[PDB]
Amino acid sequence: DKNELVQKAKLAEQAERYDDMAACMKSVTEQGAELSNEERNLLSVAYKNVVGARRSSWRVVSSIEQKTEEKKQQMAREYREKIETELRDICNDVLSLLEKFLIPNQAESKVFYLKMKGDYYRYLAEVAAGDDKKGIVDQSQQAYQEAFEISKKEMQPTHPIRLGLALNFSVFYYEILNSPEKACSLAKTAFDEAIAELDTLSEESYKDSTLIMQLLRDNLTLWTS
Amino acid sequence: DKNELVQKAKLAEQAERYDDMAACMKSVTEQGAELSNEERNLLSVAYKNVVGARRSSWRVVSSIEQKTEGAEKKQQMAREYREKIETELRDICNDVLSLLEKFLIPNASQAESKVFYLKMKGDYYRYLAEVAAGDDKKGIVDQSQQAYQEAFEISKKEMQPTHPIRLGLALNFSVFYYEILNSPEKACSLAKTAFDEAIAELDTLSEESYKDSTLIMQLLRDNLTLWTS
Amino acid sequence: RSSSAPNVRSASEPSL
Repeated sequence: DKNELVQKAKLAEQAERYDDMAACMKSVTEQGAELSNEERNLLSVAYKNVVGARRSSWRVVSSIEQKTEEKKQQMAREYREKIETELRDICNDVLSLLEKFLIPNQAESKVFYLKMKGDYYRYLAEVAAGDDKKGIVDQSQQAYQEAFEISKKEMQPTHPIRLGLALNFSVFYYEILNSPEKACSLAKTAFDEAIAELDTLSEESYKDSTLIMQLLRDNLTLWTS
Repeated sequence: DKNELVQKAKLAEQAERYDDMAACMKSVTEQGAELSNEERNLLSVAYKNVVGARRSSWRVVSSIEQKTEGAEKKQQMAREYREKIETELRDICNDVLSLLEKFLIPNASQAESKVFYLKMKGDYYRYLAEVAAGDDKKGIVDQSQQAYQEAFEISKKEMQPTHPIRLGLALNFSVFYYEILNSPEKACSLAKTAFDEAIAELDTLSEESYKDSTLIMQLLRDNLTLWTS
Repeated sequence: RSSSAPNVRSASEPSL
């Protein structure tokens, strides 16, 4: 039953080991049910952490390779490729689950899954090479576009999902597209729109929204710098 | 060649992907050649990190289980998950143990190396003892104690407490007496004797050895207060 | 580097 699977995932989360959390949430979702915001949040936490550890590793290894002046560099490249294949496999594992069960099925839900798709394509873009780097980003912008449309039409600017879209889409614009002006425009738009509801935020989302806006302000400083 | 695996281990370390670092040094162990102190340290760090993660996980799940003993079926499922963690922790410990027993301990020629590997064997058996119960616990604890005592008797003859590996041995040996032998007075007596034996020559240590020694002695002093408290 | 989204007792012998 889905309830027991959700409980086992929760247990893995508490144990602070996420691979089994993700592997349990994967089979929770294969039931084709609409994941409620709790299990949805658990699924996001699970795959985000599972990929994040590999992401850090990749960045570190890429830095070491660049620090090379040989079998040393060859080996570094090979480890990097191993990490990337692992990260690619997990991202594909998530994207196919969303495409086969979550994205085929509320506006908020729609936007969350589409944003997730975009972000996973973006994590691929961080590791991608060749002309397909464009195809990966293309599919990411496609999802982010559907997310931005659904959110602009059915999400108040107070919604954390609507802000996360702009924040990540802007990160995409600066890190993948090297367009700081494109990033700062959408970011400032979202930031001022949230400020237009600065006192309208919910008791919990005040902290959520302000944290997102703080990160927005910081990366805005970075891209303007 | 293991020379390449050394770089591979450092790479796996910087990435915080200790599993690969361990897999690298494991094959460096199977080379049969004597590990240099640098490689020895790498292997120590590698398995210490890999076991530690499961140790933390096990303590967390175990605590959750004991906190919810009144929850029926979900408690049962939590127990199944806990055992599924324990088998992993045990396998990691047995892996390192068999590696030490069949390659490093048989080959160790240096008194220093002998002490380091015997200590490590004791430490990993202790981590198993923490997990085990009954006769399983008894057998694991006995061999752990045997290894620590063997290392202690060797180091007492071959190294001053002015060397950090001897202090490391005393700290861990005292933790075993307290946490596994359920002998807190024995633990405190052992820890204090090592600490004051170190104090007697504490200003004679070299620039690095004094830093290392102080880093261990401060733990000795703090464990002494924690246990006496 | 950029920034991205948020989520939703014994004294043992220390290492070197």
